[PDB]
Amino acid sequence: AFTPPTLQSDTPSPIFGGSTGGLLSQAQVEEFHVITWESKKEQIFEMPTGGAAIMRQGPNLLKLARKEQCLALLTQLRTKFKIDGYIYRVFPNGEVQYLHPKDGVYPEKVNAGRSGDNTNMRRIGQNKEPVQIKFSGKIPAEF
Amino acid sequence: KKVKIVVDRNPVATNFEKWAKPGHFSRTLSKGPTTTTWIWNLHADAHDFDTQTSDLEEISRKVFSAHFGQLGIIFIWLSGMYFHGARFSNYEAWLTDPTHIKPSAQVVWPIVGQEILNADVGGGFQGLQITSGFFQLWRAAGITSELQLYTTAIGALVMAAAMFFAGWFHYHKAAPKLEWFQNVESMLNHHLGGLLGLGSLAWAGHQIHVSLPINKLLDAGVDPKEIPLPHEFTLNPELMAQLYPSFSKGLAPFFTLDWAQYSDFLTFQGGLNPVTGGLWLTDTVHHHLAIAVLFLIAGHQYRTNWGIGSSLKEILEAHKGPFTGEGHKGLYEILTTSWHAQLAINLALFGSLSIIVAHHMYAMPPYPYLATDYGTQLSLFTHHMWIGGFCIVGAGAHAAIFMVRDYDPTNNYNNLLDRVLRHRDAIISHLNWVCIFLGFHSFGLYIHNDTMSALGRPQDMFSDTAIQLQPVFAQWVQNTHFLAPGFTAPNALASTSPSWGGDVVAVGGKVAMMPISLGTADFLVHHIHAFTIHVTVLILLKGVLYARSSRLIPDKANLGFRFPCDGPGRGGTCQVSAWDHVFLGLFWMYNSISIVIFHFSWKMQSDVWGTVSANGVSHITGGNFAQSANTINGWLRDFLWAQSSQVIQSYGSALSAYGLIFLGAHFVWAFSLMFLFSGRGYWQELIESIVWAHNKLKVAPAIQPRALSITQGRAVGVAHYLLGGIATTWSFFLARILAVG
Amino acid sequence: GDFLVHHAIALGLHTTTLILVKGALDARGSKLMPDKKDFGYSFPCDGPGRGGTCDISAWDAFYLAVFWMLNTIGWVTFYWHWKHLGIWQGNVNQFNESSTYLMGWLRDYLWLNSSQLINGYNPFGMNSLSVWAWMFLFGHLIYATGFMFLISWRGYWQELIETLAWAHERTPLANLVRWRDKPVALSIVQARLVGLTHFSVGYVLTYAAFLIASTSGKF
Amino acid sequence: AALYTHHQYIAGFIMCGAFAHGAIFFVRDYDPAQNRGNVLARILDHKEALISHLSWASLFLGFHTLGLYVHND
Amino acid sequence: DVAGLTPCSESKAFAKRKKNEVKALNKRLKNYEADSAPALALKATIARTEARFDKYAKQGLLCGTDGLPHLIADPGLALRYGHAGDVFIPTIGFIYFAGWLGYAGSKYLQAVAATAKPIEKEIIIDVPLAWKLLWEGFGWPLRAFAEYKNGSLMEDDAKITVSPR
Amino acid sequence: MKDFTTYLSTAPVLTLLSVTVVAGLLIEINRFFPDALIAAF
Ligand code: CLA
Ligand code: CLA
Ligand code: CLA
Ligand code: CLA
Ligand code: CLA
Ligand code: CLA
Ligand SMILES: CC1=C(/C=C/C(C)=C\C=C\C(C)=C\C=C\C=C(C)\C=C\C=C(C)\C=C\C2=C(C)CCCC2(C)C)C(C)(C)CCC1
Ligand SMILES: CC1=C(C/C=C(\C)CCC[C@H](C)CCC[C@H](C)CCCC(C)C)C(=O)c2ccccc2C1=O
Ligand code: SF4
Repeated sequence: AFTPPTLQSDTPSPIFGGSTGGLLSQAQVEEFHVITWESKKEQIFEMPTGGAAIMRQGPNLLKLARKEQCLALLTQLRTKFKIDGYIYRVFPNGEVQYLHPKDGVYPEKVNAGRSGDNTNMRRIGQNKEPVQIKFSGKIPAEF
Repeated sequence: KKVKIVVDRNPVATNFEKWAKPGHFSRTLSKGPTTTTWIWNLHADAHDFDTQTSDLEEISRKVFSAHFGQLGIIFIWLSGMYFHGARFSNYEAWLTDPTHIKPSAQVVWPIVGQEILNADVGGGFQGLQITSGFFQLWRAAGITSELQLYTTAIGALVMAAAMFFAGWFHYHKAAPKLEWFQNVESMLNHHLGGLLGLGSLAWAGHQIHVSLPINKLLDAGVDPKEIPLPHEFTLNPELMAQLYPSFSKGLAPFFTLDWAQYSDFLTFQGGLNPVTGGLWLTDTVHHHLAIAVLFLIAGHQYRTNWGIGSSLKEILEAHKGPFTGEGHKGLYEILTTSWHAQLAINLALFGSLSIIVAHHMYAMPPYPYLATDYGTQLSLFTHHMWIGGFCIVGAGAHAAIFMVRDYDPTNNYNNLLDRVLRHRDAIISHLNWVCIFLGFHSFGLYIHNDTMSALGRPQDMFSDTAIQLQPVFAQWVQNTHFLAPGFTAPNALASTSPSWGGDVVAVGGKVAMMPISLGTADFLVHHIHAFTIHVTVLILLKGVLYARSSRLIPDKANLGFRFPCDGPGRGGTCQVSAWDHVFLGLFWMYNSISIVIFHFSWKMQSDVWGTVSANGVSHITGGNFAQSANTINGWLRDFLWAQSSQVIQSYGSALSAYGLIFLGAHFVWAFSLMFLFSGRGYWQELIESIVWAHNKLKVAPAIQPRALSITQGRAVGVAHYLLGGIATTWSFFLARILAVG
Repeated sequence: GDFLVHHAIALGLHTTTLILVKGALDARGSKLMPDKKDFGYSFPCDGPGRGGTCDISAWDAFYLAVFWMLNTIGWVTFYWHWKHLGIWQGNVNQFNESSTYLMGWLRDYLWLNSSQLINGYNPFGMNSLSVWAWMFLFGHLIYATGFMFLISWRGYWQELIETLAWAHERTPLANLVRWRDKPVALSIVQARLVGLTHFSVGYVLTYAAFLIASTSGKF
Repeated sequence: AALYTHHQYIAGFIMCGAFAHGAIFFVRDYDPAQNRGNVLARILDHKEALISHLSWASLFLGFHTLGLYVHND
Repeated sequence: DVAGLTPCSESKAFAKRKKNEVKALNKRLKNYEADSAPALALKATIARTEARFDKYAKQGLLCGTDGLPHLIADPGLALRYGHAGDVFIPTIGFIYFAGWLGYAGSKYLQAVAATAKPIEKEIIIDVPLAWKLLWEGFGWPLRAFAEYKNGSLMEDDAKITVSPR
Repeated sequence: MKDFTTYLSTAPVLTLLSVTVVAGLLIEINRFFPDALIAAF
């Protein structure tokens, strides 16, 4: 079994001068994501919102408007720095949902113990014709 | 450290083996053309040296040799122009009578009835009337001979051969190393002094010893055959002392600093020479000498192999203020290691230079009998305007390319580039608001004028006769320039240009330059120009700033500078790349420059160009700009329909080629609309059906035919659009200005 | 000239039929997109994969063919109007030796008959043809406003709208109000439809203004 | 003139709508099972020939009419 | 008189057009000296115009209401009235020459398709092979008819890709 | 000169030379046989 890591709120943030591409009004009333990673030295990386930031030694904490920004930062950390990280979904009511490394290992590597949903056992051309599903509220591929 | 010449002996062998195999420069083009997309990408990536090699040294060597090849092409072009001026031109005949004989330097072969394009220009000569102004330039240089144009053509051919030999030599025999290209201090010290300063000094020397005596005799009125040759004017100071008496004492007052005795040929009057309508050539001599001294002084600012001089890095890094953090930290490294950033800066200032050239050359003509030929004047202005706008768009493109490829956030922390990238939303939003405000307060003024004219309320529209909008700042600036001589310009005998104010300069019965009055229509069209320039800036700056990343697409730098989209998701991410921002900015630059040249042509056909009749000035269109250029129907009718009668009734005459191009460019412009409006999937499926038809008859190409890529389609569409629009305007302008004037 | 313009009309009909028939027959699927019937009649694309799939649905084929229909009916009505303008003036010759070449079409029909139209209002006054001059310029404006959606695509506009949303969400004295619906750029299919609608409206208004002005002002 | 141009534009728009709704019927209401061997399935079977020959006819007409017009110009 | 048209040999407006062209060129003449190069060029242009008009009157072209030659594009209507050179004979000529070019390109495609690298042979053209096939394509109609009767000109539909309907 | 002739055999060089020789042949045909409206034998 695998347990998700807790979001340690009192985690230091990278050195940054302040951008205009950061959080907006969506964070207060819908959602804002957050990414946490461990860096082995003080070095400069690129923000998903524009500009350069310096992440510090040890834990680094960065909140972002969208999950795609968090994954862009994570993939640039993994490629240009060989640094893994954790992404969390933080609701404004207080509940925090763990996100990307959901079962510990990365999704491109098998784990034996995942849900194989949305996997049809037919070919592309074996879907139903749209006339046979007429007036149903579903596309032919989700039958 | 220590600026010196470093090269590599024989890096690249000279042979034809890579000529046999196209696509050798890039690895992605290997293993043959499986599709026609390979064919298109082969031309698309021919000059993209970053995708060919990762070494800055090889890129720099390729750039240097490409510059040499371009210089050879330009020298071939100059040789061709001088050869056509020598052999197939009426230049000597035009020199005798420049007021009435229309310049011509190209003739056609009678093959299919095309000999009708050989106009009755005059001087017993038949040929195409040229609008490039080589005749005026050659008269300014003091040619007045056919043999000298041929000698210059041969010399330019020799220089082209020298350029090509230099490029081959510097790519194949002695290719400079990377640190040779990075000596920006030495490069600036030699371009300021040895290129620009020495070139200006040498041209001042030529103008003193060739242009001044020959043009003085021409202005006094002498057939060019009996004018003494330039060398014998240069050979002895006797004839020069007859023409300019200060040459009797020679170089003695120069070295004793009694330079005021040289005031007969080193003058400062301003205005125009009344005989020719061009600038005083003595004033041009004085100008070139002064700027040559200034540039040679400027060429000693930077430090090379000796302790004197200031380093560019030191000057940059010390210009830091409280509002900007580290300031210019990193600018020296991203300009001595990235070619695209230098290309962006140089293209921007080069296009601005071309636009400034267009402005300063209509405002006050520098060549004799250039003002009177309205055709070459309008053509030169419009050509330099279009070159400037194109170069500016390319500057935006290469700034975006540098932002995508050569921008490293490590060495650009909290500097001006970082500071701008960290508040791009503010800049873009504010430019958007400025664009909307300018669009309203420029175009909606025209629409209000249209509505009030169409409602029968001429008292309610914005005009000089109703609700006035006077350019008070511009009018006061004209007054300041007109009152400048004798006050704030004590040594000036006349203003810089007659456009500020004063008397009408008339040469050969035609107005050389007369004062331009600004009213409500000029106010409206200047605000239209500001609006169009601001929107083009908005698109280009938005592409540059969001090339790296975005709220919608956070990893746009991974996808590259030139990619079509990131899929139909997020609502649709079509044209998110900086390339597509350049693609839209091309159309917007086209719109801006088109409105600028329309305003130029209408304003000077209505208020400047015309004939004198010893009681007034009869303009080409008759003052219709002041009462019709505030209304879109006025632009459509009194300018775009009234002046179009010359190009549509040009069949059966020498302007029939302009008439034909006027329709062919319409065809090309509307042909662009196929590529601009459609999409790749339709054409791919249609090509599939055609491939079925070919398979049925065993005529299928092994190279698979593919529809043009999305970026390919956009590029083809914008190229055809700009070509068609610019060629339509070119044919219209040239036919109108060569049929009437 | 009737022969040449009839072949022009034949070309217009043939190409419009080509686009429409190809869109119908490739609606269920093609080689680029075999499962097109599952995605429905109208959808933006299939992404930049497989070389690019812009305008791949049958809706997009109808969209492309509306331009060709407008061009074909423009040729038909230009032919009819110029022929009958020659007939009503008693001068069949103007069409007879001016329709065989396109400069005659541009000059002796478009340029010549628009003289009274564009003088509907002027600095010297206005008359009854002013409404058709205003509609003429109106249709030109709508046509180019269509070109706006036709050329530029959804991505520049989405970034611009995000930037303006940032501006409004933190502009003082305007944060009191906020949008109930999130401002987004128009979708690809929607803006294709909007550009086509403006194109057709400008086309129709411009030609109606020109035809009614050049016939009613003259007869 | 107004009546002629009005009816011609209406006819062109309505014909485009006819072809669009035919494409919709192929997308939505076309059943290959009950249209097996009939003329609809036949015309869908060799649709490449139809599209290619329409392309040939349009290409010929455009080439020749434009070439004659430009030669006359 | 094949469709209400008169021959340009006897139509008055053809002669009027020729006279107008020659008079315009003479108006262009009346500005230079007799032996100048522009004078010789205009004299050559005049000679070409008169030769063209006389040839058009000689060849038997039809003129309409005014003096412009009209072509007949109907076999039979042009054959029995002697205007097969208007459309029919150039139709045969184009069909022959276009078939020559197309058959040469086709045979080049099938010749290089059965080589080691057919991809390379289409951007790097084997010039002797192209020259040989261009020469052989002059007998394109007989070769094409022979290959059509043999059945080797067309491909079976079962070996050609289609979409999945 | 094998590589040089291979470069001369490349598609752009061959198509430019071919359109050049075809255009020149047509031009000289119109030079010696001008104003050929019909194929009058
Ligand atoms: C007084 C010295 C001098 C002069 C006159 C020039 C002049 C020029 N340089 Mg150069 N340069 C110099 C020193 C100099 N440079 C030094 C010291 C360096 C090392 C830091 C460089 C590095 C450099 C680079 C990397 C490039 C240039 C380029 C250019 C050309 C600018 C483009 C153009 O079209 O201009 C106007 C065109 C003309 C004025 C035509 C005249 C051309 C003649 C032949 C100039 C001869 C000057 C030459 C230096 C003499 C020595 C060469 C000799 C062995 C023949 C121009 C001709 C650019 C270029 O275009 O490459 C060719 C470019 O890429 N220069
Ligand atoms: C000093 C001028 C200069 C220089 C050196 C460069 C250099 C470069 N540019 Mg650039 N650019 C410039 C000015 C310049 N540009 C200007 C003025 C514009 C505005 C139009 C642009 C806009 C631009 C874009 C949008 C892009 C580049 C790109 C590139 C890079 C690859 C070019 C290439 O191989 O593509 C291929 C070049 C060609 C295929 C040449 C043909 C281009 C058109 C079709 C020619 C125009 C037709 C011509 C007028 C003739 C018309 C007559 C006709 C009927 C025969 C290269 C390093 C590309 C890049 O990826 O950057 C890394 C990129 O996509 N440029
Ligand atoms: C004539 C057609 C047309 C028109 C009207 C516009 C208009 C506009 N474009 Mg656009 N564009 C066009 C063609 C056109 N474009 C084409 C063909 C292209 C393809 C290259 C583009 C590409 C393009 C880009 C890339 C951008 C624009 C932008 C803009 C906006 C700039 C803001 C402004 O001008 O302030 C004022 C608005 C106007 C002048 C429009 C007319 C409004 C009238 C004059 C006044 C309003 C009164 C109103 C009618 C009364 C209401 C009546 C009620 C019954 C409805 C503006 C609305 C820029 C933008 O987004 O904003 C900065 C932007 O970046 N355009
Ligand atoms: C008897 C005629 C008829 C009927 C009953 C239908 C019925 C239908 N059509 Mg169809 N169509 C028709 C004719 C018809 N059409 C014609 C003539 C055309 C050619 C123009 C089309 C082209 C067409 C397309 C491309 C599509 C449909 C679709 C549909 C279906 C949904 C309609 C819809 O989208 O919502 C409502 C439709 C609208 C609200 C129309 C939008 C408003 C228009 C575009 C703007 C008008 C602006 C106006 C002219 C401005 C005034 C100018 C002035 C201010 C100057 C529906 C079953 C859609 C479908 O099947 O879904 C898959 C589909 O995509 N139709
Ligand atoms: C003036 C504008 C214009 C022009 C000329 C065309 C032309 C064409 N369209 Mg098109 N279309 C347009 C606007 C235009 N469209 C617009 C705005 C749209 C809406 C987006 C469409 C949407 C559309 C669709 C959806 C389709 C077409 C198709 C076609 C082709 C039909 C075949 C034909 O008629 O052969 C005539 C050929 C020509 C008119 C080309 C001109 C001949 C050239 C100039 C000769 C070459 C000489 C020289 C070498 C030129 C190169 C010079 C250079 C080397 C310097 C044709 C090439 C159909 C197609 O592909 O057919 C199979 C197709 O399905 N069009
Ligand atoms: C010699 C090669 C060749 C041959 C035999 C054919 C043959 C054919 N083509 Mg095709 N085509 C070709 C090249 C060729 N094409 C090329 C290079 C293009 C890209 C411009 C096209 C684009 C094209 C389209 C879009 C269509 C056809 C169509 C057709 C068919 C209708 C007849 C026709 O002439 O249409 C017209 C053909 C053209 C307009 C292209 C001609 C271009 C030149 C003249 C041919 C190439 C010459 C070649 C280099 C010579 C090599 C000599 C050799 C010794 C090396 C026909 C079977 C139509 C069809 O599907 O019919 C059902 C159709 O829609 N062709
Ligand atoms: C000459 C003449 C005649 C004859 C006639 C005939 C022989 C007939 C006809 C007719 C016709 C022939 C008509 C028509 C038309 C057509 C059309 C117009 C078409 C169409 C179609 C469509 C549009 C389609 C649609 C669709 C689709 C797309 C897909 C699905 C299905 C459907 C169907 C839905 C007579 C002597 C008697 C009289 C006089 C004149
Ligand atoms: C027509 C069209 C095509 C089809 C275009 C094709 C297949 C290219 C046709 C080129 C042919 C093969 C060469 C024709 C050569 C000409 C004689 C001269 C061309 C000019 C060159 C010298 C550069 C697209 O692929 C496309 C893609 C995306 C958006 C719009 C469009 C689009 O409008
Ligand atoms: S329509 Fe074309 S450009 Fe737009 S998202 Fe789809 S594939 Fe990309």
